[PDB]
Amino acid sequence: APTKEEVLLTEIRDLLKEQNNRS
Amino acid sequence: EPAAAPAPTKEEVLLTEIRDLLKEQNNRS
Amino acid sequence: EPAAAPAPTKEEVLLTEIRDLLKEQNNRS
Amino acid sequence: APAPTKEEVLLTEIRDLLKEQNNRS
Amino acid sequence: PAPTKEEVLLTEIRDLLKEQNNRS
Repeated sequence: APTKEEVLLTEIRDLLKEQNNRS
Repeated sequence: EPAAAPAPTKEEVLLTEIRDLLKEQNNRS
Repeated sequence: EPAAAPAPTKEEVLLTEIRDLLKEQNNRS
Repeated sequence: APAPTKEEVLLTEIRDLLKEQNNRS
Repeated sequence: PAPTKEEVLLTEIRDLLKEQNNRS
């Protein structure tokens, strides 16, 4: 399984992608 | 033999807070 | 006072700074 | 260089995204 | 005592966020 840390970093990456897309 | 569900890493707790802040920021708009 | 934890890792310090910056920006925006 | 860790790859992408934001703001 | 790649990246991320806050 991926680590909790990898999953959280993936979420963070995705949230920043979404910020950049909506700006 | 050690704990099966030990406390998460300090890294994990901080990344959680960072995640929460970015998500809340997004949720404002 | 609460006990002072063992010395934080460089990772922890940087992540805490990042958290602080995001909190600051959320608060003033 | 040796293969990057999964965390390094993600942090690099996060860096890249923030740099893009900086350039675009 | 060389920095780790993780440290190098987190330092840049921190600096970019400081810049964002300053320019906002």
